[PDB]
Amino acid sequence: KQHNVVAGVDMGATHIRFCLRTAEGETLHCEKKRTAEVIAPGLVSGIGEMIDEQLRRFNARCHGLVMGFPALVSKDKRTIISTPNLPLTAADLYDLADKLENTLNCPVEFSRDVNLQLSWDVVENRLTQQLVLAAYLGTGMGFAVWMNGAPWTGAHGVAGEETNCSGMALRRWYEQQPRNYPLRDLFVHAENAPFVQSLLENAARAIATSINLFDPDAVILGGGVMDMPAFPRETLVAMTQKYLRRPLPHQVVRFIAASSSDFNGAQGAAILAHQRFLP
Amino acid sequence: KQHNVVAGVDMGATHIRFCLRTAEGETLHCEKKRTAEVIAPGLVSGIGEMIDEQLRRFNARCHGLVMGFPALVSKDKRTIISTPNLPLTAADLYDLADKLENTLNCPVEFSRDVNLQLSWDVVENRLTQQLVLAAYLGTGMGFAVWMNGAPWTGAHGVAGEETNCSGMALRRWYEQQPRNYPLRDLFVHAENAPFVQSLLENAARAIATSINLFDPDAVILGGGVMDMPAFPRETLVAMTQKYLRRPLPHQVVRFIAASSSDFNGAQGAAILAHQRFLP
Repeated sequence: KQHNVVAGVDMGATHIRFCLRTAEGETLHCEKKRTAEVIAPGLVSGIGEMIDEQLRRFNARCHGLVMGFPALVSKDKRTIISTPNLPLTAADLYDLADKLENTLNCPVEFSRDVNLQLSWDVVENRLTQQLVLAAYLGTGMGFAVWMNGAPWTGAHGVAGEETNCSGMALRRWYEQQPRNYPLRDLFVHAENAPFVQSLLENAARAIATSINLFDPDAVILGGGVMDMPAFPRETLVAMTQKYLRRPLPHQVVRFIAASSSDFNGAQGAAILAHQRFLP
Repeated sequence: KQHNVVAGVDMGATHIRFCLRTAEGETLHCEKKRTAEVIAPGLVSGIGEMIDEQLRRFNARCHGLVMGFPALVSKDKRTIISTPNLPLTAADLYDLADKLENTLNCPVEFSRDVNLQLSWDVVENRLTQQLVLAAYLGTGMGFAVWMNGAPWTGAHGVAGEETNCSGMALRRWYEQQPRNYPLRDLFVHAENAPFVQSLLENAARAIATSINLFDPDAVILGGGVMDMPAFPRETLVAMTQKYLRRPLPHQVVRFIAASSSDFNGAQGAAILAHQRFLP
């Protein structure tokens, strides 16, 4: 049984997620591999063989690849323009889009990881025709924009770019002295720490600033910091609402909690590949 | 000699500027009237007769009106959604777009005043095909966006919306105690006042925040505060550049000084009317 597919790959420091989506919009396959294993034969050979084994298995023809990176990506989506925190060399990233195209025999585009999460969340929340802003609080504060039916990256591809309002800032505060609880449980025991409340207020000001400037239909809040036990999502939303201009955008902007699931990112990439390289 | 024209009107507290632009892109007429005089017969009758006298004079047919207000304007450009600081009643603004259309026999759109200045500056700087951000420092901090060949207003028309970083903040500081110099000469004598330097740093942070989020090709800096004698434009640009993410957008965003001339706003409105209602 033949299949026409697109490939979605989300590239992490420890794992790589990979999804195959049919022309019909069906998820044909999803897998998670360890990054170290995939790149052992060289990055291009590794990805090429990871994808091609599944194409051969499902008798699939691949019409394109969207690959996610925790890094800045050029306007034309072909060049990684910041050093990603991945176990890859400078040489590996060099001319990667062309090398992947030659090996995979289909177009290849790159995307910043937060656009993949944004795409999953926009499609899942029925927001594809709206102006949507996403704030992803992880190791740093990640912001993304959905506009005109696609992720929006500005003039040079770097739209949506805080030292002390991030996962790194929380880690550095935690590390100041010995704690009776693990870092992952910080919000269970330290939600009311003066420094933690200042971080939440800051994040709130930043989110509210972005909302006042874009005037979106909706705002998706998420990131790895929001997945931590006892993270006060309701307090952050209420803090942000204090700074929204009234009557509009205060009375009309809708707040959505981001989906946090293993394959969302890879699936997001597959959805973007489908839009760009099909129907 | 027949003429096909569009009307551009910029509405101020003291004066109203009015421009007629031909289908051929020629400025046929410009005039400045006192707002009080124009509205003496009622606002609709006043504007209708101000425009119609010139149409009769030039034997002109009007294909549309873009009218500027120091106020928020709805997404569909037909409703003024904040109270403007003009000598008009609530009743005068009510259903104004329809009343003007019936009287003038052409389509009528409204625009926030800063979009008119933005349009003049974008066309004059050959930036119509770029992503352009404008920061207009007047009584308040006004921001505007040019994207996809036109002013961009967000989902609800209020994109681009600081208590102590504005013309009002400078006025209130000036008024704290008697001064040996007039308010208009504040930057000649008080550029280095600790409060004035804090205002400039704040404006810089705000401008830099907007640039980091939109990642524009260019930024137009202006407003009535920048027209004041000795305003340190170079210091503000240098302060803003400290906060721009490097290499991009720091090494590629271009800074432009806004044009400050009597009819720029009315002309901006005429340019928008031409785009919307001609060729």
